[PDB]
Amino acid sequence: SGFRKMAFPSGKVEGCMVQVTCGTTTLNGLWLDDVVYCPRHVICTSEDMLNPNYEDLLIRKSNHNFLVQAGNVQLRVIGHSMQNCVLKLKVDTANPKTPKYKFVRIQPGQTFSVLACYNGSPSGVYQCAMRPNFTIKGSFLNGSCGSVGFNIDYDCVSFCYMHHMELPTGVHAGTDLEGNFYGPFVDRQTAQAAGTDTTITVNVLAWLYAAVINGDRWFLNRFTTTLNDFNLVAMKYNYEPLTQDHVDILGPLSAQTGIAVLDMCASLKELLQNGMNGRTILGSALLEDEFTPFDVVRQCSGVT
Amino acid sequence: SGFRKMAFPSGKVEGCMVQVTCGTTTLNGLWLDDVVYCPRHVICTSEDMLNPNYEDLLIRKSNHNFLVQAGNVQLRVIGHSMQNCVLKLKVDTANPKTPKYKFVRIQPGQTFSVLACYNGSPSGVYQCAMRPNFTIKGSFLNGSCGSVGFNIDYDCVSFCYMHHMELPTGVHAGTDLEGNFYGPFVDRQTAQAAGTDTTITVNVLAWLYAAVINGDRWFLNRFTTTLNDFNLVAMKYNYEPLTQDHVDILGPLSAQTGIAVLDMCASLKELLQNGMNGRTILGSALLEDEFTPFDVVRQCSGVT
Ligand SMILES: CS(=O)(=O)NCCc1ccccc1
Ligand SMILES: CS(=O)(=O)NCCc1ccccc1
Ligand SMILES: [Cl-]
Ligand SMILES: [Cl-]
Repeated sequence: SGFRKMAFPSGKVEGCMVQVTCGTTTLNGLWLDDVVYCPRHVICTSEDMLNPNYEDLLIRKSNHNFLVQAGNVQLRVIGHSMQNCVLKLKVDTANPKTPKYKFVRIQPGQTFSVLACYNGSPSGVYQCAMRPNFTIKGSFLNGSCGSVGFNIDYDCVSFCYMHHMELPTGVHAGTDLEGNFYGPFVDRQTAQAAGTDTTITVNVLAWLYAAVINGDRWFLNRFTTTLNDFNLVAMKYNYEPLTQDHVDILGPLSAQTGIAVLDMCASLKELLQNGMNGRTILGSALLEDEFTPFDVVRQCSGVT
Repeated sequence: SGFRKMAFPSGKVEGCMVQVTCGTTTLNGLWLDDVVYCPRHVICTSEDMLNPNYEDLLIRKSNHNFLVQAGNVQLRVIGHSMQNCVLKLKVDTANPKTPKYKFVRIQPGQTFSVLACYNGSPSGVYQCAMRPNFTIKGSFLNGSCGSVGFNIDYDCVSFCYMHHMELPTGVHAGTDLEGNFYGPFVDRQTAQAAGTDTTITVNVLAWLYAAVINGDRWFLNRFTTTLNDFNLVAMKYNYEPLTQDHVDILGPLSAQTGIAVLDMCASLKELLQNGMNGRTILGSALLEDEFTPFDVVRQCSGVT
């Protein structure tokens, strides 16, 4: 029993982290097979970051300008290319610790683990969601750029995020491993406001299911609702609209607890309209939205 | 910027997890050098768990009865001994992935990471505190026994916890790696109630410091207090008493933010007496107590 915000075991990713230095700028890179991936702004001075033309800056950079250190050992750079907002540095040595991996672009609402790194060395691991405004709420200090987000299916690491940026509001923006920003963000020291950080409704519902399973029952009410009625309340409370695709995904949690999805929606509706009245659910005083239905099934079944 | 509940990178510990089977019971063991550590109740049937005499049960167990599997490879058991509530199985092969390690008995209020494991395979990592009643609030299903809690100082893993038990209230009890239970708990299927789960005051204060650093300011008030006045309010709210040792430990956070510890105490006092009024601090609607002062310094400075 018990339900915790849980990250993937990070070992497989720890084995991929390197330090990348280009001039005076040091950040992290991801070493998979014989390629190091890092944010392209490794080539920039803080002065370059105002209006950087990256192709122009990269003309002044050769293979030997990129310093790649894995542990306390230098890697030989034998090729470099820009892909979107990432540099792919080819090195003359395959990472002997390359796990099975995929690059995946996630959707808003999807959760992933972050291995926070400084100088190619892991400091910590935490669980995040891609927010509906394509920001993440991370923990990232200077030097943390190139720290990655990932999911693991048994032995295959799916890399979904690389850290590039803090917005002036202190939320985080980054790319997939093809170097494509989540959301409208660009890697420039310029005005970039996030949109509405709405609540991930399907995730709240999953976590209410996790609560019931784990014995937190008090919020269960006498009501049901419809998707249309629930969505009117969702809109008012800056909750993402619930679709039948979300209902479908919650099916296994519904089946276990014998609580129909629409009934759990009616209990969420009452929680939105009446608040917690100083009560807690799985040790939270607010409705948690960084557990997917898949996360809840995984944790409550014990997949490894 | 940003402040997250962060676990230690788990790789070094993942390299130590094995499966231990004794008869029909499978749980996890920790393989350090040429010793496997596991909960002694590996020898028990659920029928044995009612009033187990462990020395008597262990007479019916030889080296070959303990099945130790590291990955998909069997280890040869060449010796076994009971230490308190743990079995130490000597194996004929040092764990080639043994990190630098210490066994440490932590105090209530101290935080640690848990690598949740099933059949010797890691499922997840999360951050816990030893509660003042010597329980932890974990995420542990059947098969998770022998999952360990740890801190890391650079390259040295300090092992502080091994998982043994769920209490009927669904909170968790276990041992240090010398097999000594935290708190009064025993490894028996019997009546065991936890005491008062008080709030770890020094940890709340640290997290209020983390909040200020990260730009959450709204709760800062116009008041100060004394340890004696604060402690009267603490008592009423089932907060641990604050000592001058706690004040001393918060010194570095006080110095950074130029907020005297007693001033932060006065702001905590007002939060206890007036509530959050529907507001949040570092995305929490309640006062978080699972960050130590050391955790806050580590995360806010970026130790690796
Ligand atoms: C090259 S640096 O040392 O000055 N750091 C870059 C951080 C940054 C990334 C994207 C946009 C704004 C800033
Ligand atoms: C030996 S088992 O399969 O039945 N599981 C033991 C779990 C347990 C541990 C301590 C006290 C009560 C129960
Ligand atoms: Cl950086
Ligand atoms: Cl178990």
